[PDB]
Amino acid sequence: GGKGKKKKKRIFTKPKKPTHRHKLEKMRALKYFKVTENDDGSYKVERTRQDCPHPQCGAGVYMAQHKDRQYCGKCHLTYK
Amino acid sequence: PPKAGQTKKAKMEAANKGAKKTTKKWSKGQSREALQNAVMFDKETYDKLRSEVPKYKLITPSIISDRLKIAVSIAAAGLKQLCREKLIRLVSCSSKTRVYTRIVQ
RNA sequence: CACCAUGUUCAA
RNA sequence: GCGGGGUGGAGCAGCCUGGAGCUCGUCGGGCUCAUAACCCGAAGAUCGUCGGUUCAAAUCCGGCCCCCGCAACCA
RNA sequence: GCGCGGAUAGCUCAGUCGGUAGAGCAGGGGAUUGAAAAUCCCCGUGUCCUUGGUUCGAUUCCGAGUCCGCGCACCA
RNA sequence: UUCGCAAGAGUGAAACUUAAAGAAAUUGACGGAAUGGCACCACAAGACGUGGAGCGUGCGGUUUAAUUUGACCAACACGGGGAACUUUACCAGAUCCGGACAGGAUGAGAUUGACAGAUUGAGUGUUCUUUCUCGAUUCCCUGAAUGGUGGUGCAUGGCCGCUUAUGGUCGGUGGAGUGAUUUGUUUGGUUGAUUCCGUCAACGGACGAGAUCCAAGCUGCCCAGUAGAAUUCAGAAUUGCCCAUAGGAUAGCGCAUUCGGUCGAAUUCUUCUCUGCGGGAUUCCUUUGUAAUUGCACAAGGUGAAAUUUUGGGCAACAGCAGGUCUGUGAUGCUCCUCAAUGUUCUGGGCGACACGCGCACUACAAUGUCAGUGAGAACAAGAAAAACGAUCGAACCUACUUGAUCAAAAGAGUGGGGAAACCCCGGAAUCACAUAGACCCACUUGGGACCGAGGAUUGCAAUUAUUGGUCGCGCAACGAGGAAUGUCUCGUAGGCGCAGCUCAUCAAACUGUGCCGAUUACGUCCCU
RNA sequence: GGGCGGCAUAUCUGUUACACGACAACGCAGGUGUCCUAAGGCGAGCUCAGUGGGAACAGAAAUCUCACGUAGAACACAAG
RNA sequence: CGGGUAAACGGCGGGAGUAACUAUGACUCUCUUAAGGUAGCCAAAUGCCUCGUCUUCCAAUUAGAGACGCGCAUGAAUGGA
Ligand SMILES: [K+]
Ligand SMILES: [K+]
Ligand SMILES: [K+]
Ligand SMILES: [K+]
Ligand SMILES: [K+]
Ligand SMILES: [K+]
Ligand SMILES: [K+]
Ligand SMILES: [K+]
Ligand SMILES: [K+]
Ligand SMILES: [K+]
Ligand SMILES: [K+]
Ligand SMILES: [K+]
Ligand SMILES: [K+]
Ligand SMILES: [K+]
Ligand SMILES: [Mg+2]
Ligand SMILES: [Mg+2]
Ligand SMILES: [Mg+2]
Ligand SMILES: [Mg+2]
Ligand SMILES: [Mg+2]
Ligand SMILES: [Mg+2]
Ligand SMILES: [Mg+2]
Ligand SMILES: [Mg+2]
Ligand SMILES: [Mg+2]
Ligand SMILES: [Mg+2]
Ligand SMILES: [Mg+2]
Ligand SMILES: [Mg+2]
Ligand SMILES: [Mg+2]
Ligand SMILES: [Mg+2]
Ligand SMILES: [Mg+2]
Ligand SMILES: [Mg+2]
Ligand SMILES: [Mg+2]
Ligand SMILES: [Mg+2]
Ligand SMILES: [Mg+2]
Ligand SMILES: [Mg+2]
Ligand SMILES: [Mg+2]
Ligand SMILES: [Mg+2]
Ligand SMILES: [Mg+2]
Ligand SMILES: [Mg+2]
Ligand SMILES: [Mg+2]
Ligand SMILES: [Mg+2]
Ligand code: NA
Ligand code: NA
Ligand code: NA
Ligand code: NA
Ligand code: NA
Ligand code: NA
Ligand code: NA
Ligand code: NA
Ligand code: NA
Ligand code: NA
Repeated sequence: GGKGKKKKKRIFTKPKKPTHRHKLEKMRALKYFKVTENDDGSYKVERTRQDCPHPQCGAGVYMAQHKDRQYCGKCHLTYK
Repeated sequence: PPKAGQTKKAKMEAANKGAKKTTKKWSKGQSREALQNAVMFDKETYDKLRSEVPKYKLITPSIISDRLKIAVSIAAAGLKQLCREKLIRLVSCSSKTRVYTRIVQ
């Protein structure tokens, strides 16, 4: 039939898929914490993000927040 | 490969379309007449077996079928009966073949 | 002592 | 004006109602290293075309279209 | 001078007189080759000659033709 | 131009064209030239087929998105090539980088990975929206590099096939030629044999042949609790008068036979079996044979298990082929693609697609048979798993027994055994046999199963393009012995008949072996090749 | 004109032919020299060519059946 | 009936395909005779078409000559050249 390993040069109908680039969020840890002020002058900080409950999934690691769900990067568990 | 010279696709196609049937029958054959052999005994045929079949020097199911125009299956059945009544005697016997002959005197 | 014609071009 | 002929792809019988034959060609398989020759098989017909007769038309009777002959003299 | 027959792809030649464009060769690209010839496969073709009646429409039916073939044109 | 009746004879150029044309010898190759031998990949005498039918399979064509491709005696059940996915090299699409390293631009936010919705063939983070996780491993671009069943076997290595199954091949020194070259290596007889004897401008050697090696047959030592046998005690069975529904032929004329579950003991032994070294066979023996006029040998018979390479294989020189393989390899030079790749994965399809032609098989066309019973009976062989997973064994692998079964097959289960002379296994193979008093009775028929329908089970992640069994239907599909042609074969052979291994999760019409039943013909020839 | 051709030289039907009979041409369209022992003679039964509905193989067309059917068939050969 | 005899009278074919540009047809097929026209010669005092086609001769050539040959219908003592 066709020539052995000859370049095809086939037309493309679908648009080319771009490579996925990691979208960088500046100063991420500033967003995971809200700084409070106490009357003695000392500052107390508590995280505004949930922690993934499973000990295997990142003891001391955070958990995301979307309008419809709440999931984590490691444990991959989602709450709706 | 022996690619034929000047052979077309139209030449190819016309070759296979005309290659169906036609050439056959390399043997003469020489057909035969059917054998009309009765599968059951008639009155006159059964009378012949009880009288004419004895005093035959050589008796065989295929021979009796050739005389009385009957099947060998019932020709052998009658011969086994004639032995039960000692009218004929059995000289050679096996599962597939039986040979009988007439009794002396 | 029947009949027995032929083999594209260069180069291994 | 007179006489003859169109039949498988080629050439030609049959043209003596009821049918298409011969040689070559084509196709398939053999032989051969291969082709030809040779061997074993096969297929292929509006019998020019339009009508008529006949139970039935290559085949008989008319028209047409071509092809080939013979005549076209005395002024 | 007259009558008849041809002008279809790049060339040649088919085409139910009214729906047909069949091809071969010449080309471009592949198969085969150690490279070629040759062979095979796939692709580009076209009314002729000019007016009419246009069958619903014309190489195909008529008129003109060109442009080429083929015949034939006192009398004594 | 001269001569001739003519035919011609004498004399006799040029233009142009061309790198050789010729001569004699040498070595090959060839001959429808001669001589002597040999081979059933040759014939003769034959056997059994193939060519005709159906079907399996390979090859070509046709078709196709693709139907991947090599090969055309020495291609065509060949590439161990029996492809559902993989393999797989082809087609339609989607991922990954498995672009190391070096130099630059970013950078402790370089990057990696992702649930939900939709993009999609994909509850495929491929991409996108939205964020979390990761962490200096990576991304961006320039060179480079790697990988490829990409090309080229006409660039090669290695291996294989073939020339080429026959008896062939090559130095040294000496002789002969100016030389290629020749002699040795030659003729005569013999032999499968350049095998020997003899002769000799050759003498000494080397390789191939032979020898060696592996299996068969006969046999020695050894040997058994992974092979067996014979006795003796016990325990059980038959036990004599018996004449078949017609019942022939075929051994028996101190103690009658059986009983691998009677899972009984004791004793003895190596007749069968296992096998590492041996023995044995070589023209050994004899012809008032052939030949001998020395010899080398040969033919019949003998001895013998075996009587002429004992039989069957393995190995096999030197010269080659543009033979096959770059689709075996981390064998490889050059060249091609290289981030929407000719790399690599994943999904699906294809390799199977059918007016046809060909090679090789399978099954047949029936009575020297088909069915349904019953009997006796081989050999070679294969059998399970890790640095994984469970608690050093235990599960994969093969089986036997039981059950399913208070009712089809194929199944499905449980138990036990086997690492394989230990279990399978006393290996109940099929040809075969049966005086089976069985059915069929010459017909496309109870021959022949192609083709097709419905149920069910099993293998697998997946069965549609039936994977494979089993059940009932179809059988009105050809086929009644095959034209011209053509293959293989000399004795445990052909032909027939099964069995195992191999491919293998499932699947032999294949191959590689194995045993079983077992002939006809020839003991030649150079007519064909 | 004659020759070549044909035959209009013996003869039949239709038309020319002019509604009695008769009527020419090398006028038109065709025939004749044969054929039949039944294709002659007679008597009796029947109805034809075609259509339509229906009936296995069977279809446009094979044979059976029922209707309609003034001749649209046949009467050896041309025609009336 | 059977032989001989043509320097006796005389006679001496047709169709189709085919060469790597295209013509053409050495070649082949087929039907056929008693034999299928040979050597020669030719639009010849013999060629219809025809005033054939080319060359030459002229300012101009139905004429002349030389060529060609599918030759209505040339041709060998019906003697050919
Ligand atoms: K030739
Ligand atoms: K010479
Ligand atoms: K061979
Ligand atoms: K194929
Ligand atoms: K692969
Ligand atoms: K090689
Ligand atoms: K040799
Ligand atoms: K010398
Ligand atoms: K010998
Ligand atoms: K070898
Ligand atoms: K070699
Ligand atoms: K009558
Ligand atoms: K005359
Ligand atoms: K003049
Ligand atoms: Mg042979
Ligand atoms: Mg066959
Ligand atoms: Mg065949
Ligand atoms: Mg050979
Ligand atoms: Mg093979
Ligand atoms: Mg398979
Ligand atoms: Mg690949
Ligand atoms: Mg590789
Ligand atoms: Mg090679
Ligand atoms: Mg020598
Ligand atoms: Mg050699
Ligand atoms: Mg795939
Ligand atoms: Mg295949
Ligand atoms: Mg089934
Ligand atoms: Mg195989
Ligand atoms: Mg006149
Ligand atoms: Mg009147
Ligand atoms: Mg009147
Ligand atoms: Mg002549
Ligand atoms: Mg002339
Ligand atoms: Mg003249
Ligand atoms: Mg003048
Ligand atoms: Mg003149
Ligand atoms: Mg002249
Ligand atoms: Mg003449
Ligand atoms: Mg004359
Ligand atoms: Na060259
Ligand atoms: Na001279
Ligand atoms: Na020589
Ligand atoms: Na033979
Ligand atoms: Na056969
Ligand atoms: Na020397
Ligand atoms: Na020497
Ligand atoms: Na390579
Ligand atoms: Na020979
Ligand atoms: Na009457």
